[PDB]
Amino acid sequence: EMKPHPWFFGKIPRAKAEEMLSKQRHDGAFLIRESESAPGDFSLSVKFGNDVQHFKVLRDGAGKYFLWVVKFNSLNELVDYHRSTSVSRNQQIFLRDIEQV
Ligand SMILES: [Cl-]
Ligand SMILES: [Cl-]
Repeated sequence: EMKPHPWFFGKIPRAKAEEMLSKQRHDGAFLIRESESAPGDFSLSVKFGNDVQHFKVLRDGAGKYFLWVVKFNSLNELVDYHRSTSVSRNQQIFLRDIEQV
C-alpha cells in the first residue's frame, strides 16, 4: 500500500502551478514545488476560490520546515499538519489532495 505522494510536483514553474490548481474544484487543493526564484527552497501552492495562494516553505537553523510558527522534521509532516490546521491567516483553508486525472 506504499504509494508516492500525489502532491510533489518537483520543479514546476509558479505559473504552471497556478494553471493546474485553477482547474481544481475544491479549496485546499495543493502541491509542493521546488521554487525557481529561490533554488533549493520549496513553495506550497494552494487553490482558494478563483485565486491560487503561494507560501514559502521556511527553514530554521537545524533544517526544520515551517510556514508560520509550528515546524516539522519533514515536508511530509508539514503538509499533513496543515490538512487540519489552516495554512492561511486570512481564511480557513485546509490542505487536501488534488483530484487526479
Ligand atoms: Cl485552524
Ligand atoms: Cl486530508
